[PDB]
Amino acid sequence: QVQLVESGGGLVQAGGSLRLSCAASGRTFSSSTMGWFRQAPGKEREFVAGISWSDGSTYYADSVKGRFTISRDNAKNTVYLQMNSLKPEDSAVYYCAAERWLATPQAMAVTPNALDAWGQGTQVTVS
Amino acid sequence: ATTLKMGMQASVGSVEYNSAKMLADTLEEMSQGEIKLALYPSAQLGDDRAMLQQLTLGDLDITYAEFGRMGLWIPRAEAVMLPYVAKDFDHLRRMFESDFGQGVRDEMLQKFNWRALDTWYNGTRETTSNRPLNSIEDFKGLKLRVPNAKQNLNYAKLSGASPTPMSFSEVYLALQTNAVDGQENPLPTIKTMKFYEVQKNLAMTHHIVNDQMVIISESTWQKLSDTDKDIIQKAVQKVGDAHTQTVKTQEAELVSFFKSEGINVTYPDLEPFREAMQPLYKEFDSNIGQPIVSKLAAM
Repeated sequence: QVQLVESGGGLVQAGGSLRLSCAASGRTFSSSTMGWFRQAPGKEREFVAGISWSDGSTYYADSVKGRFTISRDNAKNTVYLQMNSLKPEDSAVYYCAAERWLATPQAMAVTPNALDAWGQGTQVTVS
Repeated sequence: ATTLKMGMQASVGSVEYNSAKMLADTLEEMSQGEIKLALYPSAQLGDDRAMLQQLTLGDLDITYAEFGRMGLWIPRAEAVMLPYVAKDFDHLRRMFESDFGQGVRDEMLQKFNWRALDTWYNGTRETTSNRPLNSIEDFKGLKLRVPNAKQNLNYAKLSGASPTPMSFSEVYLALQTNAVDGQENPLPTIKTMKFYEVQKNLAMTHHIVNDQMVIISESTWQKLSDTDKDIIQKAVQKVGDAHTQTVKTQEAELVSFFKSEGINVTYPDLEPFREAMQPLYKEFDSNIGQPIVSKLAAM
């Protein structure tokens, strides 16, 4: 299997900035599309952002486009979700997810429970 | 290393997609990573007709397609998707390997740059109903939901049922209220929509057998090394065996699930169905100019 582990999270002020990291254990990261999900308390899961391994394409949910940015560092087997301009709407548990071979990130959201690997999420609280 | 693009209408978590990932794993293994496979699911590049045109132009390397679906470009190929022409998958496979199949696969290549490497079993449509169907006589008067598609309509019409087109989101409630008496679909679809909650009976009508051909662009094939060609050919066959076994296994598990949930599963004699489809075979034999259907059925 693949082991994913998040870093970053915690409390942040409204309008503040936070950077989430996700480190992947194996040597499949360079051939895996990577994504970020989130679940606010009481609501359904939302696909936040995703980044390809093959054609470099990215996806963002309209609720975060223009103020989240996603990026990848294959040398460290790590993806980053850089949350700029945070809002109370963004308070949730954030989850890192990986899917090998998939070229296009928006497709991660269609059947998230079938994806290759998940991290046990990280809570982000916005005041 | 080389990266090949594979596109498909199926989504993450589907069997078609899981088999594509097994192909990607198998191509990584058998080529020491010289071949990698990038997957574009959920019809993100378009439908099967669109990804087939992308293979013709070389813009997409690999994709899926049913043998009968070639009938849009190669009209004689529709014969294999006429109801009850294909008795089971091994019969549809024998048609794929026949002189008729080779001639279609030759015309696919020479005209449209589609090289079909293999064909995989992708399931069989069965029929659920609010009353038991033990023979073709029971189909008389049966309000049967079908998609608005030519052969599914013809199956209902010629078995004696009352074909009832209806949008897919509306069917569960229509079966619950008995506004519709039954419907026809693959077994994983029946569990997915939980149609078994509102249907007490399930007939193994085997009226439509489905396949997926694995097609690679000839423009990509001509660029590949003969070692790579052999790696790809062998990987597709290995994964097709597993894909066919996975589908056959899930159908057996679903029948056991439906029996455990109280569903009455019936196994009607299908030769009356085959004899009832003959008007549709005659319409096809005459429009295609050659008595083809009697020919595929006897294989």
